Amino acid sequence: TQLNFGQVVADVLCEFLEVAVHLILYVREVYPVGIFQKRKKYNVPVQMSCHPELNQYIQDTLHCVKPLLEKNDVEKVVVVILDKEHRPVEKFVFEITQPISSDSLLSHVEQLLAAFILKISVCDAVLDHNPPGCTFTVLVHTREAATRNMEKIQVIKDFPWILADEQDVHMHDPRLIPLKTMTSDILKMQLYVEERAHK
Amino acid sequence: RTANILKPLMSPPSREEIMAT
Amino acid sequence: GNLAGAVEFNDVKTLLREWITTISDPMEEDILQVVKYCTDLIEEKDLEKLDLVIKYMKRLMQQSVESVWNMAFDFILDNVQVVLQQTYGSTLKVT
Ligand SMILES: Nc1ccc(/N=N\c2cccc(F)c2F)c(N)n1
Repeated sequence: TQLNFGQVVADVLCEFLEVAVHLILYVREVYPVGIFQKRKKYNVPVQMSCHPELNQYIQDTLHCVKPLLEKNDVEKVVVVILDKEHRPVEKFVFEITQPISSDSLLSHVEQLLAAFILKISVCDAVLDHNPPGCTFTVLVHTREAATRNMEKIQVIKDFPWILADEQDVHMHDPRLIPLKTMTSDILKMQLYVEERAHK
Repeated sequence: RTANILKPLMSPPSREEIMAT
Repeated sequence: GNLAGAVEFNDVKTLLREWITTISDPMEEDILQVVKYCTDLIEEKDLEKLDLVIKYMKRLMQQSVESVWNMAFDFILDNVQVVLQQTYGSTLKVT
């Protein structure tokens, strides 16, 4: 609604991401259904792990990312599903784009973010079944390479960050499945999935 | 030459670690 | 275990000698490429090569008048340590 700098933009996105990451883990069966509880976000059913270590890893991840969004340093936030052999299978990719105050305009972008969630809910329909034994990682693409980025993310202790290898990024013959694009003045975000040729 | 991609050093807990109460 | 093309260790000192002593504002991409080289020495279980590259870099970068290189080395070392602190439970002793 009201008050604070470019860091409701940041807590909006972070909250959105917490829900997004949780729901991706549910719809792509990365963890058993057992650990999940139905819940309500953006006036839309979502799903949310209450295994507290998983919840912490995701929380710690996004807390580290907050600072980079506050100053709009992030090109994309990628949820990578790896197979049981550590090989990238598919990529949920949030592309985020840069462009006074806020008021009840915010409760307009809360609305636009519901469609993303719904897109994720029913996205088994546009994507091949995933192979079993998958895990997941988080990649952050920054706008340009900058030490200020690596010093802003290395906040949370016991949770350091590294520069990803090519074995962490590369996906061969990747097919593109766009889920949702969105233009407000504050936020311009695309969600698209990069999917391997075969699994 | 790809120094704009960051990643947690730590992995999320595995399917195993979870499938064990 | 590769720094911008260099695999062997006498090659990697060639580069860092060249890069630190010629240039006067190091490109940020370069400083991160070196952090990645370093963090790769840790995964690859080569602490001797890690102490050796850190010891070298400390000589040239701290003997600079240009606080640019003094702070480069402070950024590099800080990143190596958080990663050694979490995979070995210790920090490099730097004499
Ligand atoms: N634009 C750059 C990139 C890296 C640099 N450091 N040494 C290199 C020189 C050429 C190629 C290369 F890969 C190098 F690492 C540099 N002085 N400028």
